[PDB]
Amino acid sequence: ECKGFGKSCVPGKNECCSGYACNSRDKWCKVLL
Repeated sequence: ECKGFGKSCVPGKNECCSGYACNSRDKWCKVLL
């Protein structure tokens, strides 16, 4: 139940799936590397 990639999410509590993190440019799931 998390965000994979290119999915609107909330940065701060890390709601994205393991490996992906929320960014502040598109406010969605984005891979770290």
